Amino acid sequence: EVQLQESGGGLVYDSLRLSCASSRSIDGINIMRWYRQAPGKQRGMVAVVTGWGSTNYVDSVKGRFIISRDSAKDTVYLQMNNLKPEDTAVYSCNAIYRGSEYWGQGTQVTVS
Amino acid sequence: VMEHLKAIEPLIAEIRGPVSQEFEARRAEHAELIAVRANLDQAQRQIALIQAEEREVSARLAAAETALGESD
Amino acid sequence: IGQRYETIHGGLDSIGRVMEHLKAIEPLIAEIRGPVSQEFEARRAEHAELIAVRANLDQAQRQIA
Amino acid sequence: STQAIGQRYETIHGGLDSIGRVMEHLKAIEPLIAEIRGPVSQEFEARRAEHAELIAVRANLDQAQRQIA
Amino acid sequence: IGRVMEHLKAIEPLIAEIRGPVSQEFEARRAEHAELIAVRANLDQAQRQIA
Repeated sequence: EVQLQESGGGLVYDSLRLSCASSRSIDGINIMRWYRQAPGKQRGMVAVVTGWGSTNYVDSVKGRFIISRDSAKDTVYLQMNNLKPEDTAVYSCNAIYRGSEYWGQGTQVTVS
Repeated sequence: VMEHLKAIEPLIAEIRGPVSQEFEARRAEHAELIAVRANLDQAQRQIALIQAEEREVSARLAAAETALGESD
Repeated sequence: IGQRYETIHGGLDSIGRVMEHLKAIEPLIAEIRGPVSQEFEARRAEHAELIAVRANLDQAQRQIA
Repeated sequence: STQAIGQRYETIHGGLDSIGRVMEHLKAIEPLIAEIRGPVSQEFEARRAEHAELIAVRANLDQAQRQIA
Repeated sequence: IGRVMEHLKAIEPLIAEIRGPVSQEFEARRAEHAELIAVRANLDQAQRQIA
């Protein structure tokens, strides 16, 4: 019954962050993930961290996404620039427990 | 007759989903629940054995304060 | 389940509206053989009778000759 | 939840299948009824012309009987 | 095309009488969905009990 909250989307051509907050069940989590869904397509991984917090991503953001973890805030961050016209999409998060998965809200992204 | 049906019927698809997904998401709890039904039964095992155990404790409890007066 | 009651409306759209359609194409049919009711029939005399005038034209010709 | 599992599969295909068929009785209704306008209100245009072209023949029906006169 | 009228008016009434019973079938487990969670309290009762 875990709930997670993103933020950081906005209109932008540079610097625009992503904040994926946390109000319940902090850091006592297994692996958690981010999704984005490019237009007319399904969803998929982009970048994840773990309890081990190993930083891995999806090839489209090599050196162009960096992922991190707090214990206290439980709110991964990133970088989103060096931009590509395909960057126009909706970004999100994910988390999972005990055999159940939980999405986030999911928010839009501007490349311009 | 088709333009609305080429709109309404495709829309019908994904208005099943999230609530139906929530149903399979809610019954993911049931995935535990139809599985974790027996946890009481295994719990019901120890509630008597320890009760059987503390009886020996209770039986041994008498062994405790009674030897007080007899030795005295 | 709030889900399907809405999905029923999606079906509820198809229930009457479709049948509300073709029965109204039934008068639209009436204007599909209706101009035909002025076409197939009123072509006929033209498809029938003005050949007689050519013969009447032909009637002139042997009168001419 | 096989009943809950199998229902979405059936309806989605139930949804996805019957929808396709009904377009082709539409997508065939505009072309096969298009020609009732095209070659058949041509039968208008030809006949709207056919009156006038045999009118020159309706003209032809009485030059003769006075040119012979 | 007239057939689809009566062909469907047998088809929509079916799922309409097929959707609802799913909901009550859902409504059934929905009742048991909560209860075993409340039964976990009995389990948690023993959990709290044993110590």
